[PDB]
Amino acid sequence: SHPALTQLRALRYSKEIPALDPQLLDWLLLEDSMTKRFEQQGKTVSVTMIREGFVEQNEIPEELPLLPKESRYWLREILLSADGEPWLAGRTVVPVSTLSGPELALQKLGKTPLGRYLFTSSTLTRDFIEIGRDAGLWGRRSRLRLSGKPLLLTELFLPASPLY
Repeated sequence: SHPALTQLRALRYSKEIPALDPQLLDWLLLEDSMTKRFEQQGKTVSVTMIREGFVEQNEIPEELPLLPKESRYWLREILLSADGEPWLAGRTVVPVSTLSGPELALQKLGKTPLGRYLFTSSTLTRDFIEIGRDAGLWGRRSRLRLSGKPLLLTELFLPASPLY
């Protein structure tokens, strides 16, 4: 798709959280998407849609080992901008079994940027977070649970983002 997503997918992720400045850790460990924290930088946050649709296991090689093995998944890749400047690339993989109740909205976000603020009646927990780095750029990979149901979220922080 877009080179930022190719880069994101190839980062070598692990559960090692490096000994970074506390503010950088706070950014990387946030238990939510970056949408509202990026807005708090005094910016309007928007989504550039790179790809969205139902896919088979063959299109989620990175996420499959981390999710239930089933027939279909919703795959969403975006670039997230702040006042029109790209700050992050995001790739979300949602097993179709997770699409129930309020979580059905995960396949209907369109250009609405993901965040806990969209799920006012759902608990959000994180099974684990992995961190990776490539060409000076930090990325992270999380298995999240919304009302107990899994989804995979991988994010790459682009050069203009506030982490740098």
